[PDB]
Amino acid sequence: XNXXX
Amino acid sequence: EFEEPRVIDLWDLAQSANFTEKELESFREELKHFEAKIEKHNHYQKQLEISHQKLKHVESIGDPEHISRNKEKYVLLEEKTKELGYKVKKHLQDLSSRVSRARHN
Amino acid sequence: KEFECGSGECILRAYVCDHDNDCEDNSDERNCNYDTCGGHQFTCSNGQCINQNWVCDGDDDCQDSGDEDGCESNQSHHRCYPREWACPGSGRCISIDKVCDGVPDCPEGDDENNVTSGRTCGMGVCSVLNCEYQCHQTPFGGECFCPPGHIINSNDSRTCIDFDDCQIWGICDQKCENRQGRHQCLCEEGYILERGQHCKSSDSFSAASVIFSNGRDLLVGDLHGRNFRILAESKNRGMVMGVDFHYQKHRVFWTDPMQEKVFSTDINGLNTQEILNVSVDTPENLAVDWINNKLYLVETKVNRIDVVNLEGNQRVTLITENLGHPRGIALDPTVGYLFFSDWGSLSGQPKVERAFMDGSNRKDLVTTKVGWPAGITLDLVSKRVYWVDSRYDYIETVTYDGIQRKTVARGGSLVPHPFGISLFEEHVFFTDWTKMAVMKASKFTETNPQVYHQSSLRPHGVTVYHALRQPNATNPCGSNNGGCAQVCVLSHRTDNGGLGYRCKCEFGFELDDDEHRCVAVKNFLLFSSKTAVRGIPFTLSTQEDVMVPVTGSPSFFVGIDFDAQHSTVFYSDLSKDIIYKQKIDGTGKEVITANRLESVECLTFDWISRNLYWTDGGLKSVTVLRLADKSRRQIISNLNNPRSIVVHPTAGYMFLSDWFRPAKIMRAWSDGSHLMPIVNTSLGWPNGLAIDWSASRLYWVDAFFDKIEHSTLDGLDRKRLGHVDQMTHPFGLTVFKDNVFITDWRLGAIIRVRKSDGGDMTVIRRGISSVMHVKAYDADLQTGSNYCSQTTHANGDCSHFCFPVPNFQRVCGCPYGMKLQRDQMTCEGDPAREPPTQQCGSLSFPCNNGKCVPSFFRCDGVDDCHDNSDEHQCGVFNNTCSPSAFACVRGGQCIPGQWHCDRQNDCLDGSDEQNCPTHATSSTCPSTSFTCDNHVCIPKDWVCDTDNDCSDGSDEKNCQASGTCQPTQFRCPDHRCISPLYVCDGDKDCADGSDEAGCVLNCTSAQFKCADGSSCINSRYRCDGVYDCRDNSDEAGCPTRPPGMCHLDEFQCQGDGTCIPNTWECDGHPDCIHGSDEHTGCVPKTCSPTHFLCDNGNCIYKAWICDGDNDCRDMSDEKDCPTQPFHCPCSQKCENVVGSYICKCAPGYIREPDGKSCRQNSNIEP
Amino acid sequence: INQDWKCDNDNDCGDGSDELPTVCAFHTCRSTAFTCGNGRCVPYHYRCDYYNDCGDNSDEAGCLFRNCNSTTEFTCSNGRCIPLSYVCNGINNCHDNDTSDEKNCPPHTCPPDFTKCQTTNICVPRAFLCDGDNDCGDGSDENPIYCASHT
Ligand SMILES: *[C@@H]1O[C@H](CO)[C@@H](O[C@@H]2O[C@H](CO)[C@@H](O[C@@H]3O[C@H](CO[C@H]4O[C@H](CO)[C@@H](O)[C@H](O)[C@@H]4O)[C@@H](O)[C@H](O[C@H]4O[C@H](CO)[C@@H](O)[C@H](O)[C@@H]4O)[C@@H]3O)[C@H](O)[C@H]2NC(C)=O)[C@H](O)[C@H]1NC(C)=O
Ligand SMILES: *[C@@H]1O[C@H](CO)[C@@H](O[C@@H]2O[C@H](CO)[C@@H](O[C@@H]3O[C@H](CO)[C@@H](O)[C@H](O)[C@@H]3O)[C@H](O)[C@H]2NC(C)=O)[C@H](O)[C@H]1NC(C)=O
Ligand SMILES: *[C@@H]1O[C@H](CO)[C@@H](O)[C@H](O[C@@H]2O[C@H](CO)[C@@H](O)[C@H](O)[C@H]2NC(C)=O)[C@H]1NC(C)=O
Ligand SMILES: *[C@@H]1O[C@H](CO)[C@@H](O)[C@H](O[C@@H]2O[C@H](CO)[C@@H](O)[C@H](O)[C@H]2NC(C)=O)[C@H]1NC(C)=O
Ligand SMILES: *[C@@H]1O[C@H](CO)[C@@H](O)[C@H](O)[C@H]1NC(C)=O
Ligand SMILES: *[C@@H]1O[C@H](CO)[C@@H](O)[C@H](O)[C@H]1NC(C)=O
Ligand SMILES: *[C@@H]1O[C@H](CO)[C@@H](O)[C@H](O)[C@H]1NC(C)=O
Ligand SMILES: *[C@@H]1O[C@H](CO)[C@@H](O)[C@H](O)[C@H]1NC(C)=O
Ligand SMILES: *[C@H]1O[C@H](CO)[C@H](O)[C@H](O)[C@H]1NC(C)=O
Ligand SMILES: *[C@H]1O[C@H](CO)[C@H](O)[C@H](O)[C@H]1NC(C)=O
Ligand SMILES: *[C@H]1O[C@H](CO)[C@H](O)[C@H](O)[C@H]1NC(C)=O
Ligand SMILES: *[C@H]1O[C@H](CO)[C@H](O)[C@H](O)[C@H]1NC(C)=O
Ligand SMILES: *[C@H]1O[C@H](CO)[C@H](O)[C@H](O)[C@H]1NC(C)=O
Ligand SMILES: *[C@H]1O[C@H](CO)[C@H](O)[C@H](O)[C@H]1NC(C)=O
Ligand SMILES: *[C@H]1O[C@H](CO)[C@H](O)[C@H](O)[C@H]1NC(C)=O
Ligand SMILES: [Ca+2]
Ligand SMILES: [Ca+2]
Ligand SMILES: [Ca+2]
Ligand SMILES: [Ca+2]
Ligand SMILES: [Ca+2]
Ligand SMILES: [Ca+2]
Ligand SMILES: [Ca+2]
Ligand SMILES: [Ca+2]
Ligand SMILES: [Ca+2]
Ligand SMILES: [Ca+2]
Ligand SMILES: [Ca+2]
Ligand SMILES: [Ca+2]
Ligand SMILES: [Ca+2]
Ligand SMILES: [Ca+2]
Ligand SMILES: [Ca+2]
Ligand SMILES: [Ca+2]
Repeated sequence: XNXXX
Repeated sequence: EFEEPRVIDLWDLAQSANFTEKELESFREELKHFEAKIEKHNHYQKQLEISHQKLKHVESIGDPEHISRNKEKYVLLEEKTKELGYKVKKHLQDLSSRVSRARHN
Repeated sequence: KEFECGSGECILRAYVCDHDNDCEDNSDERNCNYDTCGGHQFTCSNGQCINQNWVCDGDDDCQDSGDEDGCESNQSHHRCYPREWACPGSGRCISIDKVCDGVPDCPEGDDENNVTSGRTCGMGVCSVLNCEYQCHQTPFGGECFCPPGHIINSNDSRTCIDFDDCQIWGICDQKCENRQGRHQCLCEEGYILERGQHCKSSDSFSAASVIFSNGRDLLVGDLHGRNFRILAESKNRGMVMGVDFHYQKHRVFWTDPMQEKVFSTDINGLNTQEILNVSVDTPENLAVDWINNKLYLVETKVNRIDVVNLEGNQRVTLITENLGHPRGIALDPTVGYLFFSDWGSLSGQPKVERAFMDGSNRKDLVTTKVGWPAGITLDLVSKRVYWVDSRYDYIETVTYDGIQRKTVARGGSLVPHPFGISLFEEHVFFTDWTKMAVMKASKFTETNPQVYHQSSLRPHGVTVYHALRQPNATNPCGSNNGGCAQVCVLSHRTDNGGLGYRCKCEFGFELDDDEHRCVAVKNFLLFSSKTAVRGIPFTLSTQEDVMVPVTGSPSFFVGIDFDAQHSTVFYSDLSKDIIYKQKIDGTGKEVITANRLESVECLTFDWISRNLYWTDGGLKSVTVLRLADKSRRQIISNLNNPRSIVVHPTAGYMFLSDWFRPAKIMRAWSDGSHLMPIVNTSLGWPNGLAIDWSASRLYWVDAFFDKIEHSTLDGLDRKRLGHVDQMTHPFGLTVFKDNVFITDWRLGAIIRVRKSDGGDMTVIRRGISSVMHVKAYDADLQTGSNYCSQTTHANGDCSHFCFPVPNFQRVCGCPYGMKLQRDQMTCEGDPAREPPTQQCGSLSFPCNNGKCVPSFFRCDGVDDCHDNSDEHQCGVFNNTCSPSAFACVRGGQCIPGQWHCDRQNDCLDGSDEQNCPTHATSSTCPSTSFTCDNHVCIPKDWVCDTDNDCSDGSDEKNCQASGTCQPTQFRCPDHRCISPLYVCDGDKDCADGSDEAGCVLNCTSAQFKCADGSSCINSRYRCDGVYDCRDNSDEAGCPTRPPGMCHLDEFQCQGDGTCIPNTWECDGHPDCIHGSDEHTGCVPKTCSPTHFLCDNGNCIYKAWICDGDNDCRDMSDEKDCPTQPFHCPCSQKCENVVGSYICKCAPGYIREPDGKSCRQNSNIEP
Repeated sequence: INQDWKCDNDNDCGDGSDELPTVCAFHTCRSTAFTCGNGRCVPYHYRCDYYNDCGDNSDEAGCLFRNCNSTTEFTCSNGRCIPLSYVCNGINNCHDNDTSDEKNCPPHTCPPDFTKCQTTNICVPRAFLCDGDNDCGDGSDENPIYCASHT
């Protein structure tokens, strides 16, 4: 996934 | 200021390495000592076969004294070239490895 | 001719005096003198200097073995000392006065009668062996012996030979001499011989005292342990971790890892003061340089070894490379060395290592059987270094060169977990976390260390306070600061041509060519991380941070940018939702804004107009803020996933990347108008943007297709860089000079490739926990001007905002709630369209700095606003306290409920600990578990493991060497008993590695076994693009596309052969360069009658049309109907169309722009 | 005419129709252009340029102009620095609105075909007289001392 979270 | 084929590439590989100017400056002064070991080894490398033929010529003559005397010099001369053989190799490995690691990253 | 040798030979000039026997009569080197060896070399008893790394590399280097003199301890080559004998059952030697004295002295009973093996302590051998001097009883018979100074000859065992008494370990303290005149001990200046063999401190010096940390507070006590004075109690639930002292100024320095500060106090008390309070989040250890009055300290949050003055100024970072877990530190200013221990390094091995006091020449001093080195002290007079191990449980000693390794104490029953260590005279003082006490032990060999101030916590530091412990010497930097412009740091005495010092530079400056003048640094690589924001040199020759790291306990840094004019760095902390600015040297930190932030992905700074931009992934918008006056405006809104933003001041454009499903890179004026897509095809997950200022090109990275592209500022002439080796998930990038610095998430590293085609990828920093953004600090590029920075008038005559605009123009702007007047330069308030707004909602307390937290966070003993506004003035004037807190009895203070009855006295009046009932309930520990005397349950397998799992030392009590391990435990040979889960875990827990000996791997089907059989990895890492296995076997044999084709799962672009996922074919958006994935044969899609059909093909409810939300996610439902009033209620295969025809190339062929021709894509010549 | 040329204190039409007051009494300027006090627009780079383009001299108001020394300045009222031997050389070059560059040197005079407009020392070429443009700096280019009927 590319989400920074 | 270099002549040995082995040392020449090390200096060339050194200029593309991670060496700081102070590290590079001290690196050259180590290669100078490394070449002196090589040229010392190279000088005795000739002397081994020169005395080997000298030992062979005397053995053909047949004098027990000259055979014994030349052999006594010969075996010690073999120790000289054998002992210098590893010192050159050991220094070669360290220098090659250091520039290999400095170029690894 | 030439050098005539001693027997008439033409020896070459350079052969004489080259440390080699060249002359035939051994006379070629007598008449000259040699050089001495520098600090980085080892003198090998012949004058021959060899590299420090050659010492104990396993290879003899001086035909004397002088550099391999027993650097492994407890070996087979005993050849035991006079009046000693070896019991055959083990590698142990016992003195004759013990051997067969009637009591078993080898623990196995191998020096007394063993009839089961047919051995008795006999004496009959002397009758025929006919000893030269004396005989004794052994399990073999009468053994011959000879007086001290001589040992039994090994040819015959009847004669005896002259032996050196000075070679026995512990014959005399310090040094001994006079081999011919029998052994005698010499004590140096300030030392006097007592009783013989015992150096003793002179009466002229003050009484020796031991200062140490009992776990929470600093204590002082004399050597005999008769008195114990508390020197300084810790405040605010602090902890004294590492202590040290300066004698001449009579000061004690200690570090408080919990408060995150370094303190200094006078030896008698008073004059307590902080020394460092920034970037010291975890100051593990400490060591003062008394000769130069410096304070070396170990920091473990950002692993490094710093140097400061005794009053805290002039910070310099010395050693940073390859430091993973620095724990111990010590130095000897007299000779110039610095010793520190690293119980885990980035390469993997733990090491005790030596360096100059400036980090010039690092050498791995101890590497074999090193485990977890936890503390270092050094005998300043015998030139030895003592270190302890918490894992292999020993205390060991090597020379300053690491040659002679000897052990003084070992075994889990003696030193279960040593942390600190110090020595004085003959006794080593070390603290241990398992026995929870300071311990005294002889510096030579201790059979049972005596106790010293048993404590109820983990004792963290110990050192001996005495004058002889800090010798008496002249500092080279005393002569007018050594000529150094800023900082003069010592080195080895032989370094710098004999000067013994080098000049160092503070953080904001760099050392010039003359290595004496410090000039301001101009460029360095600034990068963020989850843990800290760091600035490192662009060159990899030196890896020392150029700016002091920015760090916080709760921290997640993502956005970064710099302001070279004032040498400040902006950053955003994703855990606090606050944007800070901090100077390079760390002196001044303030907040830019902390109001209305959700997830600030990326900052960017317009250095000319001084406007700070940032994207907000939570609000799905970008905001511009001016620094001179805090005007703030949300210029762009209603985005989907804005990640990276770059602003071009001179050109006038701002560039932006959105990584939603129809991903695009957009550009707009700095105003925020003219927002139009610039790259919206063949794109997915554009995580980062950068501008090549030298050529005016826009670089960006794609984390889905795993590529780096670049293009002009108009999006035209798009080119793709070459394949990067292991880049599999790039996040951020920057362009500096010829190279591009890409950050990778999966690699967790910063890599550098050429901006032309990629090329020679070089890893800059591996091992970053979460790397995020990079940025090229550069004072050269932050120059220039436009109409927003004219010298003749203010900021372009615009009142609040001025924005650069293409073709060198400028436009003005106004804050929120304020409107631009007719003049187009001055603003006026507009409460009609943008009415005033409060700091935030109702169920929230507005903090002073702009933040606001859920109300119940008010007055609960925890600083949630990060400026202590929510914890200000609690429990008074009905400014009451939350239920989650503990209120003080008299009021005026409230503390977290976890602090109630927590054995710490937090509240001032002590009410938090008074009247606290016990918790000795009627409870059972599970029979599969062991009951600590603290009444906490631990697994029964953790007993006698030499680790304090109970936090009270109960589980390791009574675990003497006389015992077994539990049936569910494995035995380390005379080391400890371990859990079986540590057998074939991968690493050696045993002292000799008996836990990992010769067992094989059991990798499961959910894992993959590397070809070398070294280790297994998860099946997810098989065929991903990263060499997880050491031999790269995980990536060998992985599937590839056919040459010029794409996998069956994908879809191929007709225009240029790009491979895209099959789902991207016929999904409404032209994900191809020429629309190949949205051809005429595309079956369209519709939605339910109760659903609206968005432009991109989404379906949203009838009531949701123009409801005020981006349900369509492309604004179709909002942009369509605005009627809401104010109220108060062919060369290859061909395809046919209506009149024309479509030429389709077969897979592996690409269509030429003419629309008819097809070209093969494989570079294989037919 | 281009729309950039509307009411910018320059007679682009050649007759004042583009400078007509009753349209720029309502017309607003382009966000990228400076605005004078009278409301007429002006390209921004004319701001603080030593030229009175606004008419009200507002485009030159409050500019921190450079100081210079007598070797290259006589303190022309607009703030220009103009070289020595270029003051009182016979031709205006600092474009002072009173033509103060030359008039500071009273007693000079020049031969004909270089007209001494008024009593000031300047001597403009005769070809500029009655060419339709008032460019002597003084009044004597089209005021009734010539070009009235003798042409
Ligand atoms: C490193 O280098 C420094 C500088 O040379 C040394 O410091 C000196 O060390 C000696 C050894 O202790 C000190 O000598 C003692 O001085 C005491 C008084 O001096 C203090 O007070 C005076 C003012 O009255 C100050 O000027 C001075 O700085 C000190 O603060 C005496 O009281 C001592 O004698 C007492 O004990 C003896 C028995 O031991 C009795 O016979 C005497 O009657 C008396 O009761 C003693 O003379 C000297 O003062 C130190 N000077 C300084 C400036 O510190 C370090 O020792 C040195 N380190 C090493 C190991 O070499
Ligand atoms: C993805 O980007 C492309 C290119 O920016 C968008 O296509 C359209 O491209 C033209 C420029 O070639 C843009 O301007 C138009 O140019 C023509 C002349 O060729 C002119 O007659 C039109 O009046 C117009 O100015 C056009 O604005 C641009 N479309 C948009 C909406 O920007 C393409 O649309 C982009 N993808 C998406 C999803 O919009
Ligand atoms: C760090 O320690 C030094 C003393 O060496 C101290 O001067 C620094 O600033 C002080 O910090 C105090 C707490 O923040 C503050 O109350 C005090 O006003 C301030 N003193 C001055 C004048 O600078 C310390 N810095 C910090 C942030 O602790
Ligand atoms: C809560 O916080 C304020 C500070 O913002 C603190 O001053 C208040 O204490 C006092 O409460 C009084 C009401 O009982 C009020 O009259 C008084 O002005 C106020 N402060 C002073 C000057 O004593 C806290 N409580 C309240 C109720 O606001
Ligand atoms: C006897 O022992 C000595 C060492 O003490 C050794 O050097 C020598 O080679 C041995 N042999 C004899 C017979 O001397
Ligand atoms: C696990 O690996 C070991 C290696 O000794 C092997 O003997 C055994 O068959 C494997 N299977 C299991 C789960 O025991
Ligand atoms: C005056 O002229 C001199 C050169 O002769 C120059 O140094 C100086 O800067 C000038 N201006 C002032 C303000 O003195
Ligand atoms: C500037 O010169 C103009 C003529 O172009 C003149 O009308 C005006 O009076 C001058 N300014 C002043 C302050 O005299
Ligand atoms: C030995 O040579 C080194 C070379 O760097 C230093 O000059 C050193 O000081 C010399 N030895 C001594 C004791 O001065
Ligand atoms: C109120 O909110 C607006 C946006 O709706 C602006 O962010 C403004 O700055 C806010 N005002 C305050 C006091 O923070
Ligand atoms: C005080 O007020 C706060 C805020 O409303 C909480 O309600 C808290 O529980 C109150 N406590 C007391 C003792 O009144
Ligand atoms: C403390 O309180 C607990 C509560 O369960 C028990 O009553 C326990 O016995 C008490 N301790 C003592 C020493 O009485
Ligand atoms: C990858 O797979 C293809 C078949 O799809 C070919 O076997 C190709 O040779 C493989 N890759 C390489 C580099 O050999
Ligand atoms: C598309 O699907 C929707 C689903 O509700 C309707 O069935 C609609 O009639 C379909 N459109 C066409 C052209 O078949
Ligand atoms: C003013 O005129 C400019 C230039 O023609 C624009 O038309 C603008 O929309 C007008 N109105 C305002 C309020 O600036
Ligand atoms: Ca020699
Ligand atoms: Ca060696
Ligand atoms: Ca015995
Ligand atoms: Ca242990
Ligand atoms: Ca990817
Ligand atoms: Ca709180
Ligand atoms: Ca408490
Ligand atoms: Ca345990
Ligand atoms: Ca293990
Ligand atoms: Ca892999
Ligand atoms: Ca598509
Ligand atoms: Ca909606
Ligand atoms: Ca006009
Ligand atoms: Ca002007
Ligand atoms: Ca002139
Ligand atoms: Ca004229």
